[PDB]
Amino acid sequence: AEVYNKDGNKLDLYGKVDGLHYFSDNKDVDGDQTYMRLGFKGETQVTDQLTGYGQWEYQIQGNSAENENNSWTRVAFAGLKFQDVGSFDYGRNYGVVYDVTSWTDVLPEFGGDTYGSDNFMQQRGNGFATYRNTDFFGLVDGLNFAVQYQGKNGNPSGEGFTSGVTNNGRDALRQNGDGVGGSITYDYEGFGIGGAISSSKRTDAQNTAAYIGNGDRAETYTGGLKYDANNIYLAAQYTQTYNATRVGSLGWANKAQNFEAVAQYQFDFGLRPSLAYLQSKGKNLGRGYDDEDILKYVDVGATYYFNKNMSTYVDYKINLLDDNQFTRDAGINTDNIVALGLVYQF
Amino acid sequence: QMPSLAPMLEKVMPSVVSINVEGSTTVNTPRMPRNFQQFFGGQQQKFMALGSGVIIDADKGYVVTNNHVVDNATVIKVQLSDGRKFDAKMVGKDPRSDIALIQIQNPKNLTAIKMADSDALRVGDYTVAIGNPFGLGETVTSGIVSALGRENFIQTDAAINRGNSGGALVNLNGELIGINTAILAPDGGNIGIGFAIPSNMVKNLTSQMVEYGQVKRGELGIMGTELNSELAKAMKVDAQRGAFVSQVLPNSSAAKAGIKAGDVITSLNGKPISSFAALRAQVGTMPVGSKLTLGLLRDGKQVNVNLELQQSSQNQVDSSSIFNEMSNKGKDQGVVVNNVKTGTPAAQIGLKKGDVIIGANQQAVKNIAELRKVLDSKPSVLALNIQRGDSTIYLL
Amino acid sequence: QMPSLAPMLEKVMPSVVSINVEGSTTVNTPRMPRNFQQFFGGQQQKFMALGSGVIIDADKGYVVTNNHVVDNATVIKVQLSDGRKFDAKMVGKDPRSDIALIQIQNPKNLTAIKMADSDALRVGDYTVAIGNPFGLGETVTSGIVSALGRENFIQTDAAINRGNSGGALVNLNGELIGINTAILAPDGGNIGIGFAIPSNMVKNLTSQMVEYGQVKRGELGIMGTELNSELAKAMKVDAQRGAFVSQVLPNSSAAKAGIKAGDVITSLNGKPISSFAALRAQVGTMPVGSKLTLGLLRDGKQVNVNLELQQSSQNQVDSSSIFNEMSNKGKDQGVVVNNVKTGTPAAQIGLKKGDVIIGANQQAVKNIAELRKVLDSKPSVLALNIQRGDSTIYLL
Repeated sequence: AEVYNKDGNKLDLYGKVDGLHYFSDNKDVDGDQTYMRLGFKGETQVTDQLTGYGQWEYQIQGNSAENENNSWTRVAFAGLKFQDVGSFDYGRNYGVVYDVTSWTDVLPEFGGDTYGSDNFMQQRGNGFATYRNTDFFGLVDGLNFAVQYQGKNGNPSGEGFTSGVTNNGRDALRQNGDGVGGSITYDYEGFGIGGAISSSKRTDAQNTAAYIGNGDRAETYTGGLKYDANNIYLAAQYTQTYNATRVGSLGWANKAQNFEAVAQYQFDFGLRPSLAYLQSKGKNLGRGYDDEDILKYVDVGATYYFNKNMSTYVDYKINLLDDNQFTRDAGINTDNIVALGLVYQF
Repeated sequence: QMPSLAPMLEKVMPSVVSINVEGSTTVNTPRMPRNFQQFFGGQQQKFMALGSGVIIDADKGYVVTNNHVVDNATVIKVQLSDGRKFDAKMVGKDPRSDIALIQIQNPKNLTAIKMADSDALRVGDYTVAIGNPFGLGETVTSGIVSALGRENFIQTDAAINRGNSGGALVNLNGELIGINTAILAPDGGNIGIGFAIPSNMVKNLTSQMVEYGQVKRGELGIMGTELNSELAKAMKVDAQRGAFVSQVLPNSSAAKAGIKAGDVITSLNGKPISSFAALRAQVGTMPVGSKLTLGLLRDGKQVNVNLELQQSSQNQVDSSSIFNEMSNKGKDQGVVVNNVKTGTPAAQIGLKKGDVIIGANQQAVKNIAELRKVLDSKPSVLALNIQRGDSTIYLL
Repeated sequence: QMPSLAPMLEKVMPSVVSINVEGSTTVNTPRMPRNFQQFFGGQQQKFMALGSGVIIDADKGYVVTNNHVVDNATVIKVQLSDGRKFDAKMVGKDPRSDIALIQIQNPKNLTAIKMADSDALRVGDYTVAIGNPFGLGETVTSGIVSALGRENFIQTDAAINRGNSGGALVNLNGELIGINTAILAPDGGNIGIGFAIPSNMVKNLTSQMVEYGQVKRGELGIMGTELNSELAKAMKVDAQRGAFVSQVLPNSSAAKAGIKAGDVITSLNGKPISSFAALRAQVGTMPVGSKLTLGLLRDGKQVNVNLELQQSSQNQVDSSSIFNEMSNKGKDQGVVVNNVKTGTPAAQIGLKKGDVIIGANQQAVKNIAELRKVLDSKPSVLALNIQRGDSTIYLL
């Protein structure tokens, strides 16, 4: 909702409450999953060509008792945009690989989980410096590219570490050395085609015997396709990764091949059914694991839109992973899940 | 003293009524939360509509009004200008013309307007409109005949800025010359000036609803549009100057007789067809069972065929005074029922998708006017002599 | 029986025509893809315009209309009210007044309206407008004289909600009292009420186009605006109460005689000039070659000078019945050609940027009316006795 628009400054205050419940034989995901998100997007006109902006988004879980608080910052960044040249922003933001993979992250509840948060340059993460050029100086409609740098996020401070520390340090599964990446997308009418590449130094804390997938750098290569017209949405992405994909709590995959596909239709009366397939196939994993499925599921669901502010959905994760030693060791969910959600948003 | 329209308005107002409709419809289920910075893209929902109508038969309590007001009505109420309130029931409607007929239940001391002869209208002629613009009541506005079409939609500047297409258009003698309509469908509200169906057409369409149950307008059953549409391009159509056939309707004459999406009709009975428009209007000057041979285009295809009653103008829960979508079939060859629903109150009574009803619960039902004429006289025992082609069953 | 405007409308309609213009213009080249969540910031493009006009000379086939309709026309078609179709050619236009003149090619049995005397108009007077609101045809709407300016733009409530500024404004006697215009330039469409040029001004501007080729309106050749503009602030102007000079036009009298951007005119022939507006209107009450001394402001500067024909009202491919932007020069001192183009069809014929034409292919061409009077009588051999100052060449 735009709550302020005066003398060239605009402020949009937005959010949602998702009354949400999971049904699953897996009791670690089963039960109340209610949550809310809040955010703001602000923009200020500096000149006719130059605009400054900032965005912040926060998630607060609504499913805990009052003696605890489970909340986090999704994004927080400030930036400058110049008409027909580009933009730059810095902060917690999305990695440029997400420019392509976001195209299949459109499912009612699940999806978008061949990668995670704080996972090199694949999704949300800290310390992104992002440069973007839209429409190639305004001379090629629909063509966009981006180049991104990520600074090191290392070991926690004040915990007796003698190397690799940063002020905002964290556990090794969520660390990263310096990284660089890029994306190109082209959209003509309904069609879209895109590609992205990322390369991040891996830290010493990540390259210990306690984690599978030791390596100097984490690399990702992504291609994507999209069709979005005539009430039909189709998209697919394929990603090859090296020492970049987490294998639950075990560490990372030496190599992984990720694939996601989605098909959706929008009825006039407000119903939007969705069908999707995701898989992540790991190779040469180490410790005798050899080749294993990290993720494999079919997602069938539907959303009903009452209007732009109220909707309800059901999403059914038909989980094709089988319960074995590998998935047990990594703590990967192999059970089906049904989600039922009712969402108010502004 | 000074001139005034009040003296004839006093002889006219008793014929203008107010109409309050209550009904429901199918809306999509809202998906939450709601994000106003995210341009996206089943349950019954009650709604309320309100409009004006004109008493056209004092004895039968027949009121003419717009179809955009009573459409989907479950409950239709009428309030006379003197304040007496009544209930009303659907007797007919026709979405093309946006004209509908209703009947006051239990009329007592009513006044009907006199209908003037539309054909004698001329542009500088004076006009007066009466309607319920914003709900706040019955407003009259004046002006003149702006354009006489020449379908003869009447154009007049006696409209209303941002208001809903009222109802009666009357001349300086207090006679009905047209019913004001809304050409901004499924909206109501005007383009800037007023459009009325001429009184002579109103009389004609209206009698049909009475004496048949619906208006005899045959459809070619094709559906499509112009040669500009994304599908005429996305499918690249050769020689573009006609009506694009996007689809041939099921169980239709176009379907039955022969035709398939893509062909662009170029003529109708020898005459050139340069736009769906031209065609949609031409097929509207032909009553059921008529035969019209038209030229198609694929490489050079052409056929001849006979059309049946359209599906836009149909009936629902008003045939059987009780409660529960039939329509007429060809000439006086009974009443053919169409697409049954999900609640299935009428299907539950042994009525399929194509069940005719020539038996008036005992007698002849060549049409819905007759049929309904019986389900109103003898509400005691009812056995529908229906025969959906072969099966000749008799349900209650 | 009942009163009606139809009887006089029948004596008026034969003079009102419909006008269909076809022409092109320069549009910018679209940059793709298209991002609707990205507020940004040469090729000819055909467009179609349509408007109304009034037959003002039955013999010559002279039709008056709005300049916003025929502007940039390549092809202008006219259809009489009886349905006969004709072709038309530009004879004159004047963007200030938004009034243009055209000539039906090959008139046969035409009817011209009688023009009434604008000066005798009064506010409660009755008014009737005739135009083509949404393309669908010729609509007439009625009302009264709302405001008599007192330039005397006529204001009337006989307009149309959301429609394009039609054409004829007629009194109850069927006489022309004004041509309706559009004060929402390069748009067409009204502010809420109607603005018409008065019939007497129409007569006057119209004759000029005939007997000279264009209207004799001299320009001071400055261009600028008010003292509120970003440039009046971004340049901080002392003593603000006048017209801000943003730029002095090239090869102009303001330029020639002396003046430079910044100075704020404070008076014109002794009288106070408090706004560009006041000034733009005052300079419009002075025909070419006139002399008007005005006071400027820099520290305290003031000058006197004589202006020449404006550049807004000019001609193009209608002087030589053939096809190819001249205008008049001072008094009857020939016809001076202006800014040549890129296609260069006329430059290719030995015509530069400042080439006069006193030789009527043999005779006297003191003006475009005369010149064009010859390139229409003898279309055989053509030798343009042009002399752009010195060079006196004779091209074909």
